[PDB]
Amino acid sequence: RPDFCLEPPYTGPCHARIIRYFYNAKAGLCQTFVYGGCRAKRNNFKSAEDCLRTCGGA
Amino acid sequence: CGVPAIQPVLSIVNGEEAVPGSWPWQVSLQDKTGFHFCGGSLINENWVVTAAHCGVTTSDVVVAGEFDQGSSSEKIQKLKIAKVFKNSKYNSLTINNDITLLKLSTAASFSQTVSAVCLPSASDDFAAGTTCVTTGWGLTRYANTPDRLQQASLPLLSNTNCKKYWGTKIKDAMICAGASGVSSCMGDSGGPLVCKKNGAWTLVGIVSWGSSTCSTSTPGVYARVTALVNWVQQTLAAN
Repeated sequence: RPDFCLEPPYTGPCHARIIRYFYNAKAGLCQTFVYGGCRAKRNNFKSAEDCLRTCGGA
Repeated sequence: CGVPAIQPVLSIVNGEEAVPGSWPWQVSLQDKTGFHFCGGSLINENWVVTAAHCGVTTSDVVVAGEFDQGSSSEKIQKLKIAKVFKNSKYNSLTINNDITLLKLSTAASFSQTVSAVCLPSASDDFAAGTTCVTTGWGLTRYANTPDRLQQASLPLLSNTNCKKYWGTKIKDAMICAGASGVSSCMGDSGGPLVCKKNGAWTLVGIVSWGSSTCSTSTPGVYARVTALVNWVQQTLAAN
Protein backbone atom coordinates (compact mmCIF):
# COMPACT_ATOMS: atom_id res chain seq x y z
CA ARG A 1 0.00 0.00 0.00
CA PRO A 2 1.06 3.64 -0.48
CA ASP A 3 3.25 5.08 2.26
CA PHE A 4 0.89 8.05 2.64
CA CYS A 5 -1.42 5.56 4.37
CA LEU A 6 1.02 5.46 7.28
CA GLU A 7 0.93 9.23 7.88
CA PRO A 8 -1.07 10.60 10.83
CA PRO A 9 -4.23 12.56 9.92
CA TYR A 10 -3.65 16.18 8.90
CA THR A 11 -6.22 18.83 9.83
CA GLY A 12 -4.50 21.67 8.02
CA PRO A 13 -4.54 25.47 8.64
CA CYS A 14 -8.15 26.24 7.66
CA HIS A 15 -10.76 26.52 10.41
CA ALA A 16 -13.56 24.22 9.22
CA ARG A 17 -14.88 21.14 11.03
CA ILE A 18 -15.23 18.61 8.21
CA ILE A 19 -15.48 14.89 8.92
CA ARG A 20 -13.00 12.85 6.89
CA TYR A 21 -11.47 9.38 7.14
CA PHE A 22 -7.85 8.32 7.52
CA TYR A 23 -6.22 4.92 7.69
CA ASN A 24 -4.80 4.06 11.10
CA ALA A 25 -2.15 1.38 10.51
CA LYS A 26 -1.89 0.75 14.26
CA ALA A 27 -5.48 -0.45 14.42
CA GLY A 28 -5.79 -1.67 10.85
CA LEU A 29 -8.95 0.31 10.08
CA CYS A 30 -10.06 3.68 8.79
CA GLN A 31 -11.05 6.15 11.48
CA THR A 32 -12.71 9.57 11.37
CA PHE A 33 -10.91 12.85 12.05
CA VAL A 34 -11.64 16.54 11.65
CA TYR A 35 -10.24 18.15 8.51
CA GLY A 36 -9.86 21.93 8.38
CA GLY A 37 -10.97 22.24 4.76
CA CYS A 38 -7.73 23.01 2.95
CA ARG A 39 -4.36 21.49 2.05
CA ALA A 40 -5.46 17.91 2.66
CA LYS A 41 -2.82 15.18 2.59
CA ARG A 42 -3.48 11.90 0.78
CA ASN A 43 -4.55 9.90 3.84
CA ASN A 44 -7.81 11.86 3.82
CA PHE A 45 -10.96 10.29 2.36
CA LYS A 46 -14.61 11.30 2.05
CA SER A 47 -15.82 7.80 2.92
CA ALA A 48 -14.60 4.85 4.96
CA GLU A 49 -14.99 2.69 1.86
CA ASP A 50 -12.65 4.83 -0.27
CA CYS A 51 -10.14 4.78 2.57
CA LEU A 52 -10.22 0.98 2.99
CA ARG A 53 -9.97 0.44 -0.77
CA THR A 54 -6.88 2.64 -0.89
CA CYS A 55 -5.10 1.90 2.38
CA GLY A 56 -6.53 -1.33 3.74
CA GLY A 57 -3.78 -3.55 5.07
CA ALA A 58 -1.01 -0.95 5.06
CA CYS B 1 -28.59 45.49 7.60
CA GLY B 2 -25.96 45.46 10.31
CA VAL B 3 -28.33 46.48 13.10
CA PRO B 4 -29.27 43.69 15.56
CA ALA B 5 -32.72 43.94 17.16
CA ILE B 6 -30.93 42.58 20.22
CA GLN B 7 -27.81 44.60 21.01
CA PRO B 8 -24.66 42.55 21.62
CA VAL B 9 -22.63 43.00 24.81
CA LEU B 10 -18.90 43.25 24.09
CA SER B 11 -15.92 42.84 26.42
CA ILE B 12 -13.16 30.99 19.21
CA VAL B 13 -10.44 30.66 21.82
CA ASN B 14 -10.57 33.02 24.82
CA GLY B 15 -13.71 34.73 23.56
CA GLU B 16 -16.99 35.04 25.45
CA GLU B 17 -20.57 33.79 25.21
CA ALA B 18 -22.71 36.08 23.07
CA VAL B 19 -26.07 37.51 24.07
CA PRO B 20 -28.65 35.18 22.46
CA GLY B 21 -29.68 36.48 19.05
CA SER B 22 -27.32 39.48 19.15
CA TRP B 23 -25.58 38.40 15.91
CA PRO B 24 -28.71 37.69 13.78
CA TRP B 25 -26.75 37.15 10.56
CA GLN B 26 -24.69 34.28 12.00
CA VAL B 27 -25.80 30.94 10.59
CA SER B 28 -24.59 27.40 11.18
CA LEU B 29 -23.83 25.29 8.12
CA GLN B 30 -24.70 21.64 8.83
CA ASP B 31 -24.91 18.32 7.01
CA LYS B 32 -28.16 16.36 6.70
CA THR B 33 -27.67 14.95 10.22
CA GLY B 34 -27.25 18.31 11.95
CA PHE B 35 -23.45 18.22 12.19
CA HIS B 36 -21.99 21.74 12.29
CA PHE B 37 -18.97 22.09 9.96
CA CYS B 38 -18.83 25.82 9.22
CA GLY B 39 -20.39 29.18 9.97
CA GLY B 40 -21.83 31.71 7.55
CA SER B 41 -23.44 35.15 7.28
CA LEU B 42 -26.84 36.11 5.90
CA ILE B 43 -26.49 39.04 3.47
CA ASN B 44 -30.23 39.13 2.69
CA GLU B 45 -33.22 36.76 2.92
CA ASN B 46 -32.08 34.49 0.08
CA TRP B 47 -28.28 34.47 0.28
CA VAL B 48 -25.54 33.38 2.66
CA VAL B 49 -21.84 34.15 2.31
CA THR B 50 -19.30 31.66 3.65
CA ALA B 51 -15.79 30.34 2.94
CA ALA B 52 -14.97 28.40 -0.21
CA HIS B 53 -12.89 25.85 1.71
CA CYS B 54 -16.00 24.85 3.68
CA GLY B 55 -17.02 22.85 0.60
CA VAL B 56 -20.76 23.38 1.06
CA THR B 57 -23.09 21.38 -1.20
CA THR B 58 -26.83 21.40 -1.88
CA SER B 59 -27.17 18.48 0.55
CA ASP B 60 -26.10 20.69 3.44
CA VAL B 61 -28.41 23.07 5.29
CA VAL B 62 -28.36 26.63 6.61
CA VAL B 63 -29.51 27.00 10.21
CA ALA B 64 -30.54 30.52 11.13
CA GLY B 65 -31.68 32.03 14.42
CA GLU B 66 -29.64 29.57 16.46
CA PHE B 67 -27.81 30.27 19.72
CA ASP B 68 -27.57 27.03 21.70
CA GLN B 69 -26.90 24.06 19.42
CA GLY B 70 -27.41 21.79 22.41
CA SER B 71 -31.03 22.92 22.77
CA SER B 72 -33.43 20.75 20.79
CA SER B 73 -36.33 22.99 21.82
CA GLU B 74 -34.81 26.30 20.67
CA LYS B 75 -36.72 27.74 17.70
CA ILE B 76 -34.61 27.92 14.55
CA GLN B 77 -34.89 27.92 10.77
CA LYS B 78 -33.48 24.97 8.84
CA LEU B 79 -33.09 26.33 5.32
CA LYS B 80 -32.32 24.19 2.29
CA ILE B 81 -29.67 25.30 -0.19
CA ALA B 82 -30.81 25.66 -3.80
CA LYS B 83 -27.43 26.37 -5.37
CA VAL B 84 -23.80 26.88 -4.37
CA PHE B 85 -21.66 29.55 -6.00
CA LYS B 86 -17.99 28.95 -5.25
CA ASN B 87 -15.76 31.78 -6.46
CA SER B 88 -14.02 30.31 -9.51
CA LYS B 89 -10.88 32.19 -8.47
CA TYR B 90 -10.60 30.29 -5.19
CA ASN B 91 -7.04 28.99 -5.07
CA SER B 92 -7.04 25.62 -3.30
CA LEU B 93 -3.27 25.89 -2.93
CA THR B 94 -2.79 29.41 -1.56
CA ILE B 95 -6.31 29.65 -0.06
CA ASN B 96 -6.76 33.05 -1.75
CA ASN B 97 -10.24 34.27 -2.77
CA ASP B 98 -11.78 32.03 -0.11
CA ILE B 99 -15.46 32.86 -0.58
CA THR B 100 -18.65 31.07 -1.58
CA LEU B 101 -22.25 32.22 -1.88
CA LEU B 102 -25.23 30.04 -0.98
CA LYS B 103 -28.62 30.65 -2.60
CA LEU B 104 -31.44 29.35 -0.41
CA SER B 105 -34.30 27.22 -1.76
CA THR B 106 -36.76 29.07 0.47
CA ALA B 107 -36.09 32.57 1.77
CA ALA B 108 -35.30 32.98 5.45
CA SER B 109 -37.95 34.67 7.60
CA PHE B 110 -36.20 37.70 9.03
CA SER B 111 -37.01 38.53 12.64
CA GLN B 112 -35.62 39.68 15.97
CA THR B 113 -33.01 36.89 15.79
CA VAL B 114 -32.58 36.57 12.03
CA SER B 115 -31.39 39.39 9.77
CA ALA B 116 -28.60 40.44 7.40
CA VAL B 117 -25.13 41.86 7.89
CA CYS B 118 -24.07 44.77 5.70
CA LEU B 119 -21.60 44.34 2.85
CA PRO B 120 -18.81 46.88 2.31
CA SER B 121 -17.93 48.79 -0.85
CA ALA B 122 -14.88 47.56 -2.77
CA SER B 123 -13.18 50.87 -1.97
CA ASP B 124 -13.82 50.84 1.78
CA ASP B 125 -10.77 51.18 3.99
CA PHE B 126 -10.97 49.69 7.48
CA ALA B 127 -7.85 51.00 9.21
CA ALA B 128 -5.47 48.62 10.93
CA GLY B 129 -5.99 48.67 14.68
CA THR B 130 -9.74 49.00 14.21
CA THR B 131 -11.51 46.85 16.78
CA CYS B 132 -13.84 44.41 15.09
CA VAL B 133 -15.67 41.26 16.15
CA THR B 134 -15.79 37.65 15.01
CA THR B 135 -18.36 35.04 16.03
CA GLY B 136 -18.96 31.30 15.77
CA TRP B 137 -19.33 27.87 17.37
CA GLY B 138 -15.71 26.85 16.80
CA LEU B 139 -13.56 25.23 19.50
CA THR B 140 -12.86 27.38 22.55
CA ARG B 141 -9.80 25.29 23.39
CA TYR B 142 -7.39 23.53 21.04
CA ALA B 143 -12.36 18.48 21.97
CA ASN B 144 -15.94 19.34 21.02
CA THR B 145 -17.51 22.65 19.99
CA PRO B 146 -19.28 24.91 22.52
CA ASP B 147 -23.08 24.65 22.40
CA ARG B 148 -23.62 28.40 22.72
CA LEU B 149 -22.49 30.98 20.16
CA GLN B 150 -19.21 32.71 21.05
CA GLN B 151 -17.79 36.12 20.18
CA ALA B 152 -14.51 37.99 20.49
CA SER B 153 -13.34 41.55 19.89
CA LEU B 154 -10.04 41.74 18.01
CA PRO B 155 -7.99 44.30 16.05
CA LEU B 156 -7.41 44.36 12.31
CA LEU B 157 -3.72 44.04 11.46
CA SER B 158 -1.84 45.83 8.69
CA ASN B 159 -0.58 43.58 5.90
CA THR B 160 2.95 44.60 6.86
CA ASN B 161 2.48 43.48 10.45
CA CYS B 162 0.70 40.30 9.38
CA LYS B 163 3.48 39.39 6.96
CA LYS B 164 5.94 39.77 9.82
CA TYR B 165 4.68 36.31 10.76
CA TRP B 166 3.10 34.73 7.66
CA GLY B 167 5.38 36.26 5.03
CA THR B 168 4.37 35.68 1.42
CA LYS B 169 1.50 33.37 2.38
CA ILE B 170 -0.63 36.51 2.77
CA LYS B 171 -2.34 37.24 -0.55
CA ASP B 172 -4.37 40.19 -1.88
CA ALA B 173 -7.81 38.79 -1.03
CA MET B 174 -6.78 38.16 2.59
CA ILE B 175 -6.98 40.43 5.63
CA CYS B 176 -5.54 39.65 9.07
CA ALA B 177 -6.88 40.23 12.56
CA GLY B 178 -6.10 38.98 16.04
CA ALA B 179 -2.80 37.92 17.62
CA SER B 180 -4.35 39.78 20.55
CA GLY B 181 -5.27 37.06 23.03
CA VAL B 182 -8.10 35.48 21.03
CA SER B 183 -8.27 33.27 17.94
CA SER B 184 -10.74 31.76 15.48
CA CYS B 185 -10.60 27.97 15.59
CA MET B 186 -11.96 24.67 14.25
CA GLY B 187 -15.61 25.24 13.35
CA ASP B 188 -15.44 29.03 12.96
CA SER B 189 -14.56 28.96 9.24
CA GLY B 190 -16.98 30.75 6.94
CA GLY B 191 -18.19 32.87 9.83
CA PRO B 192 -18.06 36.68 10.00
CA LEU B 193 -15.43 39.22 10.99
CA VAL B 194 -17.44 42.45 11.31
CA CYS B 195 -16.52 46.08 11.89
CA LYS B 196 -18.76 49.12 12.27
CA LYS B 197 -19.30 51.38 9.25
CA ASN B 198 -21.35 54.42 10.28
CA GLY B 199 -22.53 52.39 13.26
CA ALA B 200 -23.70 49.42 11.19
CA TRP B 201 -21.96 46.04 11.42
CA THR B 202 -20.35 45.32 8.07
CA LEU B 203 -18.70 42.12 6.84
CA VAL B 204 -14.98 42.89 6.52
CA GLY B 205 -13.71 39.33 6.65
CA ILE B 206 -14.73 35.67 6.48
CA VAL B 207 -12.97 33.24 8.86
CA SER B 208 -10.47 31.40 6.67
CA TRP B 209 -7.21 30.08 8.15
CA GLY B 210 -4.41 30.61 10.61
CA SER B 211 -2.41 28.99 13.40
CA SER B 212 -2.61 25.19 13.26
CA THR B 213 -3.05 25.22 17.05
CA CYS B 214 -5.31 28.27 17.24
CA SER B 215 -2.60 30.24 19.05
CA THR B 216 -3.90 33.54 20.42
CA SER B 217 -0.61 35.36 19.76
CA THR B 218 -0.61 34.58 16.02
CA PRO B 219 -2.43 36.62 13.34
CA GLY B 220 -5.69 35.10 12.12
CA VAL B 221 -6.31 35.21 8.38
CA TYR B 222 -9.66 36.09 6.85
CA ALA B 223 -10.96 36.46 3.31
CA ARG B 224 -10.92 40.20 2.55
CA VAL B 225 -14.52 41.00 1.62
CA THR B 226 -13.68 44.38 0.03
CA ALA B 227 -11.59 42.49 -2.53
CA LEU B 228 -14.42 40.05 -3.21
CA VAL B 229 -17.60 42.11 -2.90
CA ASN B 230 -17.78 43.03 -6.58
CA TRP B 231 -17.86 39.30 -7.31
CA VAL B 232 -20.63 39.00 -4.72
CA GLN B 233 -22.75 41.79 -6.22
CA GLN B 234 -22.30 40.37 -9.72
CA THR B 235 -23.34 36.89 -8.60
CA LEU B 236 -26.49 38.19 -6.93
CA ALA B 237 -27.34 40.32 -9.97
CA ALA B 238 -27.09 37.31 -12.28
CA ASN B 239 -29.05 35.00 -9.98
